[PDB]
Amino acid sequence: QCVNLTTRTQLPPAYTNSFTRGVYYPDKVFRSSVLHSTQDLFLPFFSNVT
Amino acid sequence: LSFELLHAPATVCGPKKSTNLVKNKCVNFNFNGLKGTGVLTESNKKFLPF
Ligand SMILES: *[C@@H]1O[C@H](CO)[C@@H](O)[C@H](O)[C@H]1NC(C)=O
Repeated sequence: QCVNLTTRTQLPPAYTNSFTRGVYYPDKVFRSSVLHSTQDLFLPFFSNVT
Repeated sequence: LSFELLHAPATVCGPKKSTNLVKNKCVNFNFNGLKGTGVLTESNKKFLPF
């Protein structure tokens, strides 16, 4: 059974900042002491996270 | 036995050719569909599992 519930309470969520997080390895290659420029879907630095 | 071939990744291939690996010879190589030519030598590089 799926029992109905309409007593949901709306509570305003907090807002905070993702300072230097949201980075991942974009592929499966090996590099050593190299600066590399990539274009992809990333989380912008100092963003607005819930 | 029946085979279904649709717009799918088709992970079932089956038989394939195997070969022993040679070293210190300028040779043609094919690693997982990656084609190339050159001489292969032991490597001391530390990769990652992925
Ligand atoms: C995030 O957005 C809210 C409005 O949706 C804003 O009030 C808040 O200042 C923002 N946080 C920042 C810019 O760090």
